[PDB]
Amino acid sequence: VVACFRMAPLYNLPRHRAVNLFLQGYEKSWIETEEHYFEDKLIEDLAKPGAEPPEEDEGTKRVDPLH
Amino acid sequence: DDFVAKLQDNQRFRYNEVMQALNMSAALTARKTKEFRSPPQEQINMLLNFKDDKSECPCPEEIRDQLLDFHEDLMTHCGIE
Repeated sequence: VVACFRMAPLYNLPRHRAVNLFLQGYEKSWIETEEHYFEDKLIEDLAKPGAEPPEEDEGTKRVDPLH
Repeated sequence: DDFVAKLQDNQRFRYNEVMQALNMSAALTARKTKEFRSPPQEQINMLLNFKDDKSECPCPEEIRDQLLDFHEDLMTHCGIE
C-alpha cells in the first residue's frame, strides 16, 4: 500500500492534467448519461404533411419528409 | 479550470485531516485512503459521481452545487430543459 500512497493524488498533478481528467470524467458520468425523449415528437413532425392544399401541385400529395 | 482547482484543494484538505485521523482510527483509515490509492482517473470518476442521489461520493455540498448549476446552464445552452 506504500506504493499506492506514493502515487500522486489529483492535488499533486499539474492543473492541465487534472483538467483533462475532469473533462473525460465529466463526459462519461454526465453527458452520456443525460438522456431526453424527443423521438415521438420528431417523427410526428416529420410525418405531418405541410400545407398540401396550399401548395399548388395540382396532383397527388407530395411525399412527407419522413417518406 | 476553477472547478478542478477547488476540487484539488479540498482533496488536499480531506487528505490532511484523514492523515491526522489515522492515528485515532486504523481500520477505517484504510477504507478512507482507498480513494487516494485508486488511480487518478478512478478518483475523478468517483468525485464526479455525485450525480443522482446515491450519495457515496466524498465531494462537498458547495462544490457539488457549483457543478450542478454549471451543468444546468450547459443544458440550457444545448436547448434541452
